Amino acid sequence: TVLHVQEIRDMTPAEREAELDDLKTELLNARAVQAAGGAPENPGRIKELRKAIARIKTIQGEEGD
Amino acid sequence: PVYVDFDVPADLEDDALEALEVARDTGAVKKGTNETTKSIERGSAELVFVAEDVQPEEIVMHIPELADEKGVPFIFVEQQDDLGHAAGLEVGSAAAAVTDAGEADADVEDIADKVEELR
Amino acid sequence: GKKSKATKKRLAKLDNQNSRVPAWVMLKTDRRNHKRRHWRRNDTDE
Amino acid sequence: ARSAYSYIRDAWENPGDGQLAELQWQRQQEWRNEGAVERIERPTRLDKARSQGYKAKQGVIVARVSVRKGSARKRRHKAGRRSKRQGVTRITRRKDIQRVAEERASRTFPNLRVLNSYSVGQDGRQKWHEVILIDPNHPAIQNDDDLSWICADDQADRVFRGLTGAGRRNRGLSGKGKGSEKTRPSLRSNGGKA
Amino acid sequence: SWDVIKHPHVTEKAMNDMDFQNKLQFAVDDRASKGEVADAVEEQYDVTVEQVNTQNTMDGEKKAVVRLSEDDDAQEVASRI
RNA sequence: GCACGGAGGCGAAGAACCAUGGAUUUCCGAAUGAGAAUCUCUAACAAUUGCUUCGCGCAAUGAGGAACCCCGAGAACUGAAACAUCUCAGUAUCGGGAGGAACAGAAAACGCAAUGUGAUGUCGUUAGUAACCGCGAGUGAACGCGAUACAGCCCAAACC
RNA sequence: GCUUUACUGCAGGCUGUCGCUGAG
Ligand SMILES: [Cl-]
Ligand SMILES: [Cl-]
Ligand SMILES: [K+]
Ligand SMILES: [Mg+2]
Ligand SMILES: [Mg+2]
Ligand SMILES: [Mg+2]
Ligand SMILES: [Mg+2]
Ligand SMILES: [Mg+2]
Ligand SMILES: [Mg+2]
Ligand SMILES: [Mg+2]
Ligand SMILES: [Mg+2]
Ligand SMILES: [Mg+2]
Ligand SMILES: [Mg+2]
Ligand code: NA
Ligand code: NA
Ligand code: NA
Ligand code: NA
Ligand code: NA
Ligand code: NA
Ligand code: NA
Ligand code: NA
Ligand code: NA
Ligand code: NA
Ligand code: NA
Ligand SMILES: [Sr+2]
Ligand SMILES: [Sr+2]
Ligand SMILES: [Sr+2]
Ligand SMILES: [Sr+2]
Ligand SMILES: [Sr+2]
Repeated sequence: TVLHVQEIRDMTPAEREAELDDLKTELLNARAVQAAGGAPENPGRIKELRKAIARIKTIQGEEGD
Repeated sequence: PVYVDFDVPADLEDDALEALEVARDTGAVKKGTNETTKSIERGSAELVFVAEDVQPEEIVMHIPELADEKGVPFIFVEQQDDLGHAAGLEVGSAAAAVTDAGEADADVEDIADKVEELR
Repeated sequence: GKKSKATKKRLAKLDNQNSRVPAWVMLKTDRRNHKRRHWRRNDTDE
Repeated sequence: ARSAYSYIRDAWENPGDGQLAELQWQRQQEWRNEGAVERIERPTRLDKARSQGYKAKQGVIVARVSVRKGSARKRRHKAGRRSKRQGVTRITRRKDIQRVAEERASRTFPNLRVLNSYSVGQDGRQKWHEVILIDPNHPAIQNDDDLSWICADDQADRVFRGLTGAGRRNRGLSGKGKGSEKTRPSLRSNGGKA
Repeated sequence: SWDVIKHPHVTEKAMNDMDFQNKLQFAVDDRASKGEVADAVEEQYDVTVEQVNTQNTMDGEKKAVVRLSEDDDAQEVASRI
C-alpha cells in the first residue's frame, strides 16, 4: 500500500537496502509489541511490512541489486 | 614374439629406418598393415617393416609367412612409433613397406642381404 | 528417555496441534478438533 | 586383393590351430588374473570389431568380460513342487553367456551403450567376450553418420531390453518366417512361449 | 536468509530477569548460536552483551537469556519497544 | 481461500480474480563432503564411467511415474471328478530397463508350387482348422485373404 | 506332520567318459 512499486524502482540500490533495514525494524518492533500483548496494533501494517519487504527484495533481484 | 623368429641388432634396425626415411623422400612407401599387406600380395613391395610391440599380435601375425611365399624380404623394428615416425607419420605404424626405394636401393639391398644371412 | 533436537521439534508440534478450534471459527462457520490427543489415552509416533 | 583384416578373421576360424593357438595359451594366463570387466585399448579381433561397427574414434570403447561356463547356478526348491519343477542340475538359463557378458560390461560403464560384442575364446571354466560400447554424449559420436543413431533416447540401456544383436538372436528373431510365430514382435507379446 | 532475533520473550519470569539481573530474553532462530545471538543483540539495540544462555523450547523454538553489561540498562532498552 | 467472526486493512497509483512468463523456493529425500530416525561435523558431481587442457576442467548415470511396453526369474491352490506327464500358466509374484507409446521391421521370407506374393505391427478371418496330448482331460498356430497404415535405407570389405 | 525294503522323482556322494590338456 503506502509503498508502491514505482517508488521502489526509483530508489537506488543503496536506498532499497536502507529502506529494507528500516522496514525490517518496524516489523521487529511490531512483533515485539504483539509479543508483549500490546493492543496498539494495526494488523494491516504488520501484514503490509511483510509484503513491502518481499517487494523490495523482488526488485533488488530484478535490477541486479 | 610369436611371429618373430629372429632378432635384429639395434644397429641393423638403425640403417633400415634411415633407409626408410630416405625412401619416403625419394621413392615410394606404404604406411599401415593393410596397405602393406596388399603391396606384398600385389608384389609391388621390395622391403616390408614390422613392429614387434604390436598388441594384439593378430594384426601382423600374417606378414612373415605371406612375405616368404612372395619372396618379399621383411625386417623387424622394436618400437611401433619409430616405424611410424620413420615412415613419416605423426602416429605409429604396426607395419610398413618400401614400395620401390629411391636413392636407397643400394642400402635396402644390403639390408635384405644382411637379414637372409641373419637367417 | 533422551530426546534429540528433532524429536523435540516433533513433540512440540504434536503438543501445538492439541489445541482447540478457536471460538471465532465457530461463529464464522456458523457451527470439534478431530486430532485431539491425550498423552495417556493415545500414543504418538517414534 | 585380400584385406589384412581377412587374415585376423581366418586365424580366428580355428582358434585352436597355428599361431593363434599359442597366443591364446599365453594370453589366457594373463586374462585369468584380470578382473570380471577389463577395458582394453584395442580389439583383439579387429576384423570382427570393425565389422560390428567399431571405429578408432573418441567415444568408442572396448572391454573384455569373463563369465563362468555352464548351466544355471540354481537353488533347489524350498517348498512343494511336482516332480516336473524339482529339477536343479540340468536347468539352464534362457540368456546365453554372451548376453550376460554384455550386461555386466554395460553396468560397469553406466554412461555408455552396448553396440555389439564377440567371443574371444574360453578355457575349461570360463568364457571371454569383448564388448564394444559407445559414448552417446561425446560430440565425436553425435556427429558420426554411422553411429549417431545410438544417441537417441530410446537407445538408452538397449542391452537390458534385448536390443543387441546377441539379444535379438537369443530372442529367436533371426528367422522372418517359419519358426518365429511366437518370437516376433516380442517374446512378451506372444505370452512368453517362444 | 533467516534472521537471528524473532521477538522479545515477554513473561513474568522475563520481567524479573530484566529488573533484577539486567537480562533480556528473546525468541530466536533455533539455528542461531550463543555468539550469533550476542552479536545480533548488540547490533540491534547498541548495547554490550556479557553472557548468553540458550534453550530449545517445547514450542519448537529457541529461547535466549541475554545479560547486558552494567554499562547498559535492560529495563530502559526493552521499554523503547 | 475452505469459513456467513471480531478488529483492522487493501483497492481509480485500477485491487480481487484468470492466462502466460519470471522471482523467492527451509530441512530430509536418488541425496552425492562425512555422519545422523528430517539433525550434526569439518570445502566436497559421493560412487561408477567417457572425454581429457589428466584439474571433477567438460559431461553421463542414479530416483519417480496409473497402467501400458521390453528383457530376465518363475509357483501353487485348481482341472484331469484320485494322480505323477498334462492342466491352472509362462498366469501370480520377483529382478532389470526404455518411451510417450514400446517392441518389430526391408527376406539366407513365402511355398493358395506359381508365367504367383513382396519390410513390420495391428484388426477381421483363415479356425478350435493343421499340430500336440496318461491320443485322457485339455492345449492350439501359420501361409493366405479383407482391412488399417505404408518407406525405405546405413555400414563391414573390395578400390582409394 | 511323521515313517518305510509303497509309487515317482529331486539334491548329495562314489565311479567312468569328454572339455580344460601340453611334450617325449
Ligand atoms: Cl546398453
Ligand atoms: Cl502368396
Ligand atoms: K500340479
Ligand atoms: Mg499447553
Ligand atoms: Mg559413407
Ligand atoms: Mg506389440
Ligand atoms: Mg544447554
Ligand atoms: Mg549428506
Ligand atoms: Mg484332481
Ligand atoms: Mg508345459
Ligand atoms: Mg483319467
Ligand atoms: Mg498352452
Ligand atoms: Mg506358413
Ligand atoms: Na502415551
Ligand atoms: Na551402460
Ligand atoms: Na514464536
Ligand atoms: Na515454487
Ligand atoms: Na553428476
Ligand atoms: Na577430473
Ligand atoms: Na477332482
Ligand atoms: Na487328493
Ligand atoms: Na500329456
Ligand atoms: Na486368393
Ligand atoms: Na498334522
Ligand atoms: Sr598409437
Ligand atoms: Sr495404558
Ligand atoms: Sr538408466
Ligand atoms: Sr507453550
Ligand atoms: Sr508397403
